[PDB]
Amino acid sequence: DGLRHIAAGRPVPGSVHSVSVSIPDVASVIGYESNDAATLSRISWGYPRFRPHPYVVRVAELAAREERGALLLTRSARAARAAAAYAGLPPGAARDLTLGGHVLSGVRLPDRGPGAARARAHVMHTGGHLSSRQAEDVLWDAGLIDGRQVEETADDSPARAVAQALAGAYGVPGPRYVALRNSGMNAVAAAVEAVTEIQRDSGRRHWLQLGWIFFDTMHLFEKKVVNVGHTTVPDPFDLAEVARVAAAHAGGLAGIIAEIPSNPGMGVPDLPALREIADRAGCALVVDATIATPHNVDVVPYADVVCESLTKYATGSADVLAGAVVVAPGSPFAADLLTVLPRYGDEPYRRDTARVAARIRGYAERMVRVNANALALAECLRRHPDVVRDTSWALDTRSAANYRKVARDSGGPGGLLMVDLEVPLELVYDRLAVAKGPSFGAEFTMASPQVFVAHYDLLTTPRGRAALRARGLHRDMLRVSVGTEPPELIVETFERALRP
Ligand SMILES: Cc1ncc(COP(=O)(O)O)c(/C=C/C(=O)C(=O)O)c1O
Ligand SMILES: [Mg+2]
Repeated sequence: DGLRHIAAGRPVPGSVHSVSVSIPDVASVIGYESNDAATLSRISWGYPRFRPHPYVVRVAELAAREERGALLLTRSARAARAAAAYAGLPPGAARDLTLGGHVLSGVRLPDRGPGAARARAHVMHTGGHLSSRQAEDVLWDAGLIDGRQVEETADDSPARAVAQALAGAYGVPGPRYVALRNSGMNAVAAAVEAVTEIQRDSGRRHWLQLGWIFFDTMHLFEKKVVNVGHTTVPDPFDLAEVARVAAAHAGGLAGIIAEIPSNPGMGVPDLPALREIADRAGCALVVDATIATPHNVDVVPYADVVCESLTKYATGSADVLAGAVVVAPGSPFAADLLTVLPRYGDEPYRRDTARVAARIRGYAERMVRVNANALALAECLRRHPDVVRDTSWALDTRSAANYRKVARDSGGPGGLLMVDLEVPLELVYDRLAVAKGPSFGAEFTMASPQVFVAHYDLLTTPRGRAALRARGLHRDMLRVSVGTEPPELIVETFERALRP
């Protein structure tokens, strides 16, 4: 059902648990990111870490009714306590409530002050939110909704099933080396917190962020959600600069965090070189391989910890959030990581895990088709030099050599292409017949106006645009996430949107 125009504001793919929404023209994107009230009434849905799901809102309203006067619901009491502490709220702000036979955890937020915004930021950047499947079960058990979303799940020991599938994909001995977390960000935060804890005793409290990477991961460090010092090395290819910054912090580096490729710039770092730097520094190397997938790259040999957002291609359904932390068995940190990791983050609600278990069965087959489609579309984009200025991806001239160092023999580039346009985004995006909106990694082709999603605030002024320019980004860019449709149909769809 891909490659069609979807009416503005419709949840995408359509399930109650949809993580995306149709935002099909730039005017609507601007209205959505600027919180224009008319746009938000027409397009009220959103990615569940960014716009609270209606069932979560309703559960929060009803749980608060039993002082009635804002309540931020979380995945766990642990997550609520962490958000309250980060926000500077009293410990009593974190509370356990009840509704429909269920225990709920959340933080009571103050009306005034910055505490409300900080608590929401903590839950958001760490992926510690209550899921829509859990809220749906609360409401259904309480008799407050008629029915539940019908969907395929694999309910027999789903966490073991998912962990075993990922152990095979990453090439680790078994599920003991794979921890499931509430979302990709919950996995990243758990990995960073675990490494930080293990490294604290030796005086290592500083992190190096390699390049510009996914915005929530950057916020974890910039906003001190993880209480560490950090330095960003803006050029992920500049290994001499990485070594210079590491030398400045010699004996003091807890870890280096990197992405392969990076979101959304698509830069591929040199993981074998980073491993040697990390070894010399005595620090851990944490790699987020979401965009490549373990079916395309073999990065466990070079990383101490690998993280993945299973929300994306691992499921291909755009309807469940989950994350994975994979511990490298040969890492010197491996034993301490397996001891310490259970203290950080939260496993997903089991019904979410059961959805992952059903959807992950087709991961390898999905990536075969996705890879072929990305290759076909990349050649198409090169053939439109009057409209497409640049395309950044794993096999471009910047990244191909580094990608080849870790690519599997059958491995392809994954599904993402970051398209830099010579024309205003409107002239391509508005007419493009794909699902347009947040997230990526579905079996239908998607596109995101990703600089608006990540950095709307910086797009709004000359100095903000100069800052984005320094990162290689500007307004008129489209992040394409290819699905599994026939390649000729994807190519034709883009040809029609690229021509005048
Ligand atoms: C590399 C990488 N690592 C971690 C995450 C967080 O996953 P979740 O916590 O499951 O949301 C993302 C998510 C990216 C988007 O949501 C998007 O860019 O549309 C990512 O690209
Ligand atoms: Mg460029």
